[PDB]
Amino acid sequence: GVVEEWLSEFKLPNYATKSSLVSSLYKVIQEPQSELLEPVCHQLFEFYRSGEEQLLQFTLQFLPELIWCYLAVSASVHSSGCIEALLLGVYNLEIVDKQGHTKVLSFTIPSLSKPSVYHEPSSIGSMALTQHGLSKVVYSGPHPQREMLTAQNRFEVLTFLLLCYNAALTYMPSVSLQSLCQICSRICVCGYPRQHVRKYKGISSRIPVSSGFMVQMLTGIYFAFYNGEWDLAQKALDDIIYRAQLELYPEPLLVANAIKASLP
Amino acid sequence: SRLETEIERCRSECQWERIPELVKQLLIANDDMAELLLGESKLEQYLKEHPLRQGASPRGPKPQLTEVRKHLTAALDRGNLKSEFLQESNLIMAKLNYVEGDYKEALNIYARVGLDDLPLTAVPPYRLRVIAEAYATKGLCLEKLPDREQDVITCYEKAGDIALLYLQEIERVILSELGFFLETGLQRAHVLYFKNGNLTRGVGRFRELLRAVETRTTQNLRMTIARQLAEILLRGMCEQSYWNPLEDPPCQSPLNTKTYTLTRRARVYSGENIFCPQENTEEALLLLLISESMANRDAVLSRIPEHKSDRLISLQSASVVYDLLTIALGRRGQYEMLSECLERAMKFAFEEFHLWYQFALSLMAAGKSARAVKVLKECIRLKPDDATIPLLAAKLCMGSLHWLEEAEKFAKTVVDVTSEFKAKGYLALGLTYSLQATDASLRGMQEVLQRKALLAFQRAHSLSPTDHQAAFYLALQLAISRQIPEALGYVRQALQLQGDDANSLHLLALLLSAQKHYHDALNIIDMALSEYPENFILLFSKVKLQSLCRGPDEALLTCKHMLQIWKSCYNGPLHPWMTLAQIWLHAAEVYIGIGKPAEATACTQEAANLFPMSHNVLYMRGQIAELRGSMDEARRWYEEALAISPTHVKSMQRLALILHQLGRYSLAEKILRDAVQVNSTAHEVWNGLGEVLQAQGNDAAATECFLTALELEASSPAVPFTIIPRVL
Repeated sequence: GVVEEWLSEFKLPNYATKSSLVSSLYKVIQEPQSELLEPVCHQLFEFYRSGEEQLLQFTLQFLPELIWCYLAVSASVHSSGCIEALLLGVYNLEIVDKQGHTKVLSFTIPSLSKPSVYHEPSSIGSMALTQHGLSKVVYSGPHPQREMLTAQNRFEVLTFLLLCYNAALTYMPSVSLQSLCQICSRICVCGYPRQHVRKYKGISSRIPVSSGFMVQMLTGIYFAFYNGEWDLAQKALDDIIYRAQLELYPEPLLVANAIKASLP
Repeated sequence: SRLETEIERCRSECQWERIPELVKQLLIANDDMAELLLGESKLEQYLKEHPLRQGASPRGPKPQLTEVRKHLTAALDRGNLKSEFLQESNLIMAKLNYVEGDYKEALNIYARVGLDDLPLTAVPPYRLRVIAEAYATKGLCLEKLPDREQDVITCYEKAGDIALLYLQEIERVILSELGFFLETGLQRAHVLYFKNGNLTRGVGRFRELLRAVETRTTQNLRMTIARQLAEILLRGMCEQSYWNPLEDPPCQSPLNTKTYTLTRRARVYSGENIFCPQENTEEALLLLLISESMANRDAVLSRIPEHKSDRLISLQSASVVYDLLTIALGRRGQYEMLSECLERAMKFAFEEFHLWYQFALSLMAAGKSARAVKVLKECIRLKPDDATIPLLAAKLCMGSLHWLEEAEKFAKTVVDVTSEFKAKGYLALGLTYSLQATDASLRGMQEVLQRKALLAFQRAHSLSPTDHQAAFYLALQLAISRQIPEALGYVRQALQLQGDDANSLHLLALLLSAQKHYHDALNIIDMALSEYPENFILLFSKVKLQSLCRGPDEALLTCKHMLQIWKSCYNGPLHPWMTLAQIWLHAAEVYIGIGKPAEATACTQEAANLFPMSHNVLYMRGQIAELRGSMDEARRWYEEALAISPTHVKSMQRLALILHQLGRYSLAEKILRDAVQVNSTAHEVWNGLGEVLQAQGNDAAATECFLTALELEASSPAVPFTIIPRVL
């Protein structure tokens, strides 16, 4: 293994740069049936440990692999059960480790009754004069931590680790949308008669992903349409429409259908 | 002098119907103004007749352009004008060169005249119009031949800023109609920028064209640019790749350096009362709220007497808008506001299905259930080809609304219409029949509906081999049917599908508490709580199973543990009040299980504080009145509960048992018969009635009632099987 030599040689921002580890990942760590992916992932935790955005934003790009293999094998053949706490540690370092406080995401709604950077409400008639203006709403917060990943908040944690990708869209590479949207394309219809048409191989189990996970994965597909990945994102979002129709989640079929009526 | 102020008043307003009258007046002095005014009146008159088209051929020879050639070569020939009017005559000359198809000499003119040394402050409007169209025409002359990108920056960015200056200018004058070159200079810049991959200056030019104050003729342009910018805000950009419109773009970005800075720009919004969106979603929300207002301004509302092709674009554009709103308020989970937005969108759809349906899902995701059922009725009226619509209506009718009759009708309309949906059709029809079975009065009707739901659940179980809800709710309806090992088989099929479920493991443990496998079921609750700790109902199952094979101490430990979990998860909504009351009453059941009336009196008093007229609380109060040896008080509270819910069973059991004690055998007979009519599947009803029959002597039906109670006791769980919810 070339990456084995890499781990043998490594173990201060100049150490960031690297395309040799991705190709040697293609020729060494294409197979997930090796249990030495665990500590190097912790080494990927080291690249996540510091505040350097570079090591994060192009060494974070292989975790959906271990989500599908490690988590599809684990959360259903042997399995260790450790990197759920590594991803959970990433969750803790996302909700807490900015300065030492928990993260409370909250925007404020605009208004047509308010002067703003783009318009004026004063010279216009009595339509938009009068509604809760200049008021704030909360959309993600507050959110406590978790010690070890269990099945109550496995998809809450997965949900906000996906919300980490809801803030770092443009910095992604195309391969991230490739594997991320193929694996996220197969997680949704995995235990249904739709994967029979998709013929996506793997375990034939229905994964109980939740509604928020589907919304904040629809934002990701919606970023995947507009980087050349057209047909994969199209069939993926169609699968989300099907899963939302059988599962009767309103808002993912709401959003995804709004995508279906928003493509040329 | 003053004649130049009146004619200047006509030229600043761009009035092209009086100019031949003005040169008909203008007098004695020999000038060259008439050739420029009439020639520009004939070029602008030709634009008022035949405007220029995009992707046009090199024109010529045209007699009207030969006239303009006479005017321009005459004004340039004599030279009885100012130098800047000869400059603009060279600009219309080079414009003639662009229309006719001249390439090199046009660029020779635009390199010679010079517009950037011509000032921008205190400039008359027609000068800004001719010179601005010379910016656009100049860039076109730069582009029709093979850093030229910097020239696009120059002529097109200056064309944009000074064009906005002309539009705010003319609105400034008229308060004191769109052209081709305005569209060329405004659109061509950013369009080429996204052709180049110049994302940063694309967003920059968008925010430049948007931070300008609204011109009444740019409202189309502002709406379209708010649409496109909203698109790129939602499909290419994140919050880390975001910068405020008051701020600077980065230099090394995945999505160039400014060269110049003009002497004058348009009116840019700023001040202290402005709002600056600090992330891309807020700015998209502003762009699309503006686009929603302008979408109603541009709406025809399908008047359609004879007006269709000028309507469908007004509909499709708004569709793009509200789809973007759906993504915007969707990824942020703000669905009540989404329902208000689409509710503002509903002025369009007369038969247009997509708007009704997205509106319906919008009402559904935001907890609005009744209106959602109405809208789904209208969506059935529009498109009967979809089962998802009456399926969702059936979901909301059997949910919090509890419209079982309606749920039956919608389910029938599903059955009238692959197997993965019709399986849900018989599933919703079956859950509907089961919920109707619970809420019926007679025994026979209840058994009819039970057999109906049992049949429908068999149908949905056949139609789908990979459905944990067909197998599971089939096992649950069979569990209400008291046939235990079969329901256990289907539960083994459910956990065979998914072994990490709350209700499936819960039904496994309850059935194992029905076959009296105590530590087995308690271990199932141990695993099910080891993976689902904060689940309340599994904790109640732990309470009851610990009451079976553990005793009262560990049960009280679990009860206070659930006090820790309720105080943990909550401080609010209604049902946590009831869950707490469940904790107090289960603990009180433990203290009764020991035989300690005061502690249970405290527990049921703390529950009584929550819901004073709850029949379960009155029932526990009656049990305590049984513990303190007051049969009259217990009778009183047991009649307290039977006016709250006359269909409650246990109060009739212990009440009529008191009546069996107090000798009034008639009332015990009656009330036990009515308790048979409400629910004949509760064994202690048959114990009490059987002992009234033993108090009457009719030992045949007496031993039949005791055998009834024995068999029902053989089919009895720890917690009643209706505790696992019947929800799609």
